[PDB]
Amino acid sequence: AEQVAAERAARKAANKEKRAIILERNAAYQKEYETAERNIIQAKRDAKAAGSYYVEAQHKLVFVVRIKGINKIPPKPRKVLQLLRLTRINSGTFVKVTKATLELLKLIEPYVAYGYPSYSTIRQLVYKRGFGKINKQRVPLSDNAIIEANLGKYGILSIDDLIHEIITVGPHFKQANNFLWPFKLSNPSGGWGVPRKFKHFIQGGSFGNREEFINKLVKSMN
Amino acid sequence: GIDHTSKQHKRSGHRTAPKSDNVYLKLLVKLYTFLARRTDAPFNKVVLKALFLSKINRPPVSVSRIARALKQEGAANKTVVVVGTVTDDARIFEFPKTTVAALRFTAGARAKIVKAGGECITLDQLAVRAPKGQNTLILRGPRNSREAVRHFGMGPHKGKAPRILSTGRKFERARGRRRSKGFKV
Amino acid sequence: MAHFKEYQVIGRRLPTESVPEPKLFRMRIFASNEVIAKSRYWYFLQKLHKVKKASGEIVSINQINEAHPTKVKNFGVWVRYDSRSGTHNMYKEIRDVSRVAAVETLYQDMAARHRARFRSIHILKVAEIEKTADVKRQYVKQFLTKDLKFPLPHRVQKSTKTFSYKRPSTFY
Amino acid sequence: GKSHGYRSRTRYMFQRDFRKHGAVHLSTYLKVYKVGDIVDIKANGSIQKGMPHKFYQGKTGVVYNVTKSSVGVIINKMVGNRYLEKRLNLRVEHIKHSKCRQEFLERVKANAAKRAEAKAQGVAVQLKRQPAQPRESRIVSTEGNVPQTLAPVPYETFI
Amino acid sequence: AKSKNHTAHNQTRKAHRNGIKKPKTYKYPSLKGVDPKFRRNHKHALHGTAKALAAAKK
Amino acid sequence: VLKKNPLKNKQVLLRLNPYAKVFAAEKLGSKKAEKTGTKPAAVFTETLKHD
RNA sequence: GGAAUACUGCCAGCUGGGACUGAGGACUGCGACGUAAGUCAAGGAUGCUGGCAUAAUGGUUAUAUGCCGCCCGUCUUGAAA
RNA sequence: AAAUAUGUAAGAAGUCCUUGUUACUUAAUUGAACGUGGACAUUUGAAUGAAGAGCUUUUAGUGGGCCAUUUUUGGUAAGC
RNA sequence: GCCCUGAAAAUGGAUGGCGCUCAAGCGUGUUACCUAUACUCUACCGUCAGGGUUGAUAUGAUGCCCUGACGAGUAGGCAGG
Repeated sequence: AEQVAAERAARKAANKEKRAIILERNAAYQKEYETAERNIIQAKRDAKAAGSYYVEAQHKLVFVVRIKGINKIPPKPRKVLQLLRLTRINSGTFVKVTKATLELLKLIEPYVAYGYPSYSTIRQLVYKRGFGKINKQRVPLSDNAIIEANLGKYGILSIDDLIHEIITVGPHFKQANNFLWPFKLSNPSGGWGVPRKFKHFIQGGSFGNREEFINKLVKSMN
Repeated sequence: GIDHTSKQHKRSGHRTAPKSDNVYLKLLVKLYTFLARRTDAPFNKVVLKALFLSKINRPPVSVSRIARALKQEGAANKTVVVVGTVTDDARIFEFPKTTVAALRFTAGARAKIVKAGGECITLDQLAVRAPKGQNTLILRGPRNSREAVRHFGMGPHKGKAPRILSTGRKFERARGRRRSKGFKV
Repeated sequence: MAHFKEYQVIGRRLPTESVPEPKLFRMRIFASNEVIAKSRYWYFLQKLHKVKKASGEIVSINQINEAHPTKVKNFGVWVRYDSRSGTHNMYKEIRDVSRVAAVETLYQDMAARHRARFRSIHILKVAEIEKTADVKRQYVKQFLTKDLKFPLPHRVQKSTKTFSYKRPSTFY
Repeated sequence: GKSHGYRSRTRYMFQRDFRKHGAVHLSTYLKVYKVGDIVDIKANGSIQKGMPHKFYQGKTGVVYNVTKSSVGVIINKMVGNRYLEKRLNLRVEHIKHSKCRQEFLERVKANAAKRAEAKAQGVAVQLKRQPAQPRESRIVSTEGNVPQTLAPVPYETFI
Repeated sequence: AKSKNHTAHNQTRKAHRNGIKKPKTYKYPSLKGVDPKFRRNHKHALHGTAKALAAAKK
Repeated sequence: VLKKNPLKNKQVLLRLNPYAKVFAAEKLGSKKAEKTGTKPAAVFTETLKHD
């Protein structure tokens, strides 16, 4: 064959329609998030207007980042971190919220600082600190064709597809979280903000659950 | 630092190249690494893997053992390949024509096979005929039948052939072997 | 512990198959952020009822923005501090601006003389004294005289550099 | 010296019971034991014959031998740094069926029960045991239930 | 010349360096200790079905 | 050969997420919302202000 | 009755200044802008200037300065002792 | 009668229907062990992780320890 | 609560020293600021691991190249020089 006119044009033709699928699916997604908050903010308004109170569903996933170093770790907590893929100091992974999973967090609090993240925080983490996994071999995410080569047979033919499952907790979420290398973050830019880092967030420290306050801490690292 | 869930800088533990400093043997690796890397068949990989073994892991195959593989159902015309040396067995009379491929054919193997109509074949000759190993049968000689393996890991109530120079009476049948003399093992 | 913000918290427990919607309790709490706010409510319900953090649920969290954050209100507050050799109660009255300001200036003042940390102090109730001359402690009534006035002696100015040229005075 | 006897340090361990003394009832004998059944060990001090060592108590094993008036069990003892297959032969009064296992039995048919229904209607298997999922969004009511203010109680000794 | 009597420190740390092996049961476990009267059955039971399976298929 | 992160260096942000082009055209980070007239019920306000 | 403001959060909002590095060494990957040729900030630098042109840069050596740094080997729970 | 800790199970060496052999057992092809023919497949039936899992031989050195949080023994106490 | 009495030892000698008292002391918050061989990004050295590379003129396929992660350490083991 000549390989100058036929295959390359078709290869671009196949590539160009793939972007359209990604764009069309994103248009489906972008409509979904806006309806999400617009229906939970309005429902919060209507509860008070009806003389009631609205309790939203608890956050379905948390971002857990290690605070302590590696020395002087008891054996039971240490095994928890290894199974959580949290190896280094200032390393983070998204953890599905579940009573089975939640018990490890309350057993690993003195060495982690976790909380409920927001879509903005996930948006930068996937884009900036995006690392794949292909026969180990941690490589940057970058292109939108590496993901479909590793996750396409679990759907998810785009990075925007992946970032939707990592926040909305899709059906096949465990390996989608497991496909991403643990997020290796730097020290906070504005500082930890507390004199001593190893007090609980209630006691004026850093470790333990902090709900929505984790967004501010992660943005400095990322 | 980095917490280690495994041992860092660990070796694969397998032989990537033969320790034998044989100029001809390395040529066998030369041909097969080309096939194993490029031919999408496991026959090339297993032959290459089995070719880096030592002599202990490369036991001599009796010529009668091949005969068993030929009245194996459905393997009448299947060619046989084996890495190592093929010996002769003085307890077989019937031998099918067939075709045998190996590294070193002993004098008995070199005579019994050819007189039955077969031909001794080297690993290079099968490559030009069966690059991927079509209609090819592999077999390995007995490994746990070596003299030294019967002494491995002996202990009380295991009966694993304690190492002794002279056998017979007065040699390792006293107290610790029979109930009348002390105890039994 | 920080720039304090009051909060209200509502808790409905877990509705069992027998007694749904049990009581929808409420409490007024004094904290700095919502994260600590959701933790003090449980710490205060456990001391009065037979429910705990596991057997409970936060219904709503709200902030009471002051209706008159500009008028100088009067406050009388009761405190129960776990001191070194037991616990005690007092009636201390202060007026900064409002509740969130009064609570803030309470804790430094409370920890200044009694060395009671934030975790060893109980806030009983915060209320505005409606009618004047209903206060007992003299150091607060002292600033309610008609058209009060006093000077500020011994003024000290903030130097910019390390050297001065005129031996500055302390007038005002 | 030091005492390391066969049944040493067993003073609250082999007590029969409180208000349950006397001869054992007849239900423990009338149960059928078959080879390959998960059981539990609870030593009975009433009859010392065929009674396990103090180490084995509450341990769970598999039935492999069933003789006339005793049952053989295997215990995966952890000694040193490894597991060894310890075989124990115990009488029928120091043993009882482990109903942790039996719960799995009807679970097998329970999944199989709606397995037929799953293929009858279509797909929708979802037979993997989901853990305790977080609660979803719910609304509370105030009509007839008004919030009640609460304050910490002032200190008082009442003694 | 008093010495250290006994100490169990570092024994679990030493033991766990190799993973603590699972006792690795097999299919058709060893029949040691089985009732001899049933074992006499077990030899003859398979012997009878040995020819039964062989005679059936031809 | 080099890791060029998204957000900055817009070009690498265009090979990813083709929706990012139309996102900037119609803002979508400063979109105006619709206002309503549902003032909270009077049975809630006194609970908020109650001692 | 009416806003604004404060607090928090978001923008695939626009930018100004400073600091370190520029590794790799045909073309061959996903892109963006233009129907169009082509171009680009897209798989990691080029363009233009100048002064010296040889002890000027730089190495070694001696001294000075700011800071740090206790003689080795040895048994030993533990040493410079 | 706690808290910590601890044993076992979460299944393809699995379940269901017909059926054989046995010198055991049973009044009784009635019971017990395993196979013969057919059905259940990738949510095949808890969570997370897995620089792969398992296995063998050989041997250096090691067999004076000490300290700290937590519990506790002897002694008033001790850098006992 | 602070402070004070209670409170007496031996080469002159201590919150590290100077010193400091609406203090540089005491208790409590607010920020901003300085850094380790800690974390982040990059180049290089080595090890390990996973892979591509017989096409000939023209040099090594016990070679060439690509990617990723690691690097402490007495007794001790092995390997390359």
